[PDB]
Amino acid sequence: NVFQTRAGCLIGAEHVNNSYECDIPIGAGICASYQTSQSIIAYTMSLGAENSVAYSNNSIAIPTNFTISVTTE
Amino acid sequence: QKLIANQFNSAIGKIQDSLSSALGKLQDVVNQNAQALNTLVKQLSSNFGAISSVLNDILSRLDPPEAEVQIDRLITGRLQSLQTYVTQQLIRAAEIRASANLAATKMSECVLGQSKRVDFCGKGYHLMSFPQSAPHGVVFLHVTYVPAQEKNFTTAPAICHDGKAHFPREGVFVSNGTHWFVTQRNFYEPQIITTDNTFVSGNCDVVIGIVNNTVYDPLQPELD
Amino acid sequence: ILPVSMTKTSVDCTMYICGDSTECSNLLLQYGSFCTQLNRALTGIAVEQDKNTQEVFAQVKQIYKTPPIKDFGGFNFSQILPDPSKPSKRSFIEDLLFNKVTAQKFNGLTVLPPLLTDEMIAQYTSALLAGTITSGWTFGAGAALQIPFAMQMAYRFNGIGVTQNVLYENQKLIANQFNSAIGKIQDSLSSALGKLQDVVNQNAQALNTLVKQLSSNFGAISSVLNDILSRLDPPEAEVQIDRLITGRLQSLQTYVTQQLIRAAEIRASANLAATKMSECVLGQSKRVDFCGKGYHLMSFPQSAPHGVVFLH
Amino acid sequence: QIITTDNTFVSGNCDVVIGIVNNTVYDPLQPELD
Repeated sequence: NVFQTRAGCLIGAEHVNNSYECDIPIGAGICASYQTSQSIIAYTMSLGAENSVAYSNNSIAIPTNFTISVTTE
Repeated sequence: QKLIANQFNSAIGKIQDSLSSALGKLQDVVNQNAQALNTLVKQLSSNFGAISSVLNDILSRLDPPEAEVQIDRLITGRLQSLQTYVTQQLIRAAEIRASANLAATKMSECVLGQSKRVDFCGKGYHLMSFPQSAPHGVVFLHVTYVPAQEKNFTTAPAICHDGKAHFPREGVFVSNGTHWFVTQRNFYEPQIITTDNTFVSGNCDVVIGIVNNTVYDPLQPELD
Repeated sequence: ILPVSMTKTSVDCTMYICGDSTECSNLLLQYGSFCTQLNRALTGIAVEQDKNTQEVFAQVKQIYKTPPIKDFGGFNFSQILPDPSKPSKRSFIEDLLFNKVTAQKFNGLTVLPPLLTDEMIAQYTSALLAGTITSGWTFGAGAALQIPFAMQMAYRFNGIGVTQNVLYENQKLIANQFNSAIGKIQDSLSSALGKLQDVVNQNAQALNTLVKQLSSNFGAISSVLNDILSRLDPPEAEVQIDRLITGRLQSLQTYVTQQLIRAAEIRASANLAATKMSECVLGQSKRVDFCGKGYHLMSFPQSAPHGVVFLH
Repeated sequence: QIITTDNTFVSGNCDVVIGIVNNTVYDPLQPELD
């Protein structure tokens, strides 16, 4: 396979219309990953899942329960 | 209390599994410093245009006035290599210094004390932290409260009663769809509207969204 | 205004020092490791630019979106929210910044693209905006929780020690003062970005200096090594080429040393911007003068070339 | 706002404070009990 990009010409990877988190960065918004047989694919990364927040001039969400988390720095 | 203790005790177990399954920030400092040193040693066998990289060898095959113009090239090339290494080490020391000043700030504000600074002591609301030692570094275990399951509710800025507008002292007004309650705004715990929960200010005309309701006045039955 | 990144630049050390000359190439090997050290330094600077940009903008997990109805209790964000009416989906203020700030792939010099495109960075600034105006601080700490905007503003007022009835009794006035103040930013910018512009000027000055150093003689009989090789026999040509190698090495050493020092400045600025994003865009800060002057209510990010703009 | 027993709290006799003024405190909950 041959594909052409703002980052240059990429050989031996399959370009796809899907989007995922960035696995290996190529440049200019494209990433590459090993996926299904199993192959190297190249794709435009997605920044995250969309969420239209349920805003209204009289609506509020209150937490009913909590989590304690421990995190490492 | 028992639930909160169980969640905490459970969370520590996950840390232990994660570390026994990374420390890249520390490891790559050790790797960078080894690379600089091995590169210094490799520069010794370079010629810099001299006939040999060994001074004893130059001195074995040349007389002093010819040997010195060859040896001056090795001195020039090795000085250039040390000037390069010391310069890069000074620049790395400035990064490690900035990181150590950050760590001393997290020790002061996250381990001593509790911090209001958003995302300074890990994500979520900060509860407390614990230091652990590591080779050439430090590890902070940040304990944080994270609000979880949540419910949609109807809400209003103020409550109109005897033509007075009432505001909550320490909470938010919410409705289950038929009744009005006041609650604390990080954890759902509803209570009836009272003069102990509220304060008045002016009449009902000025507040943009305001809903008619009753405020309880708790001594009124106790007149009996 | 804060700088966040600078142009990822790479230089083939062999291609800079020597043209096609194999003679020059073979002499350059006698200096050993220097070209490997110079490439490691420049690629270290390069990957740090993407890291600087991620640490500023990639605060959010969801890509939050505003409702169809802009009913924020009288406050108006149209200047700062995205324009869907154009291919570059920047806000009006982001376009106004991008137009205001005002290719050299030659002697082995190369310019690598950034990882996030300008449209992805503008999509993160839009996510940070939409989450801030529909949930206040909560989308930083966990889930976005909706709340009516006049109540999120009543909490910002309590956060500075003014009782919340002072907002509700004055809501129209406060909304008018806010809507008016946003307009003056648009005038101030359309009428400067010197912090961002001089980072660009400084890097261009350094590259033009690398190119000018190629035509210097360094005491050699010529600055063209093909002319040297044409006019001299090997035992004289080599010492003349060894001068050009020495001068061109000293020129790269200078450039890379200066680039490492500048990278440390931009790194400090990016860590400051990531802290202001965390404490001023998420949350509300008690730290006097951290989030602009007066008592902090809230802030909005806007994207800019190689930087970020906070409206405090 | 007027000075009241719920706007204020007490601590000790008046002379403990270096600067103090004499005034009335209305005590509104008393009228509500009445």
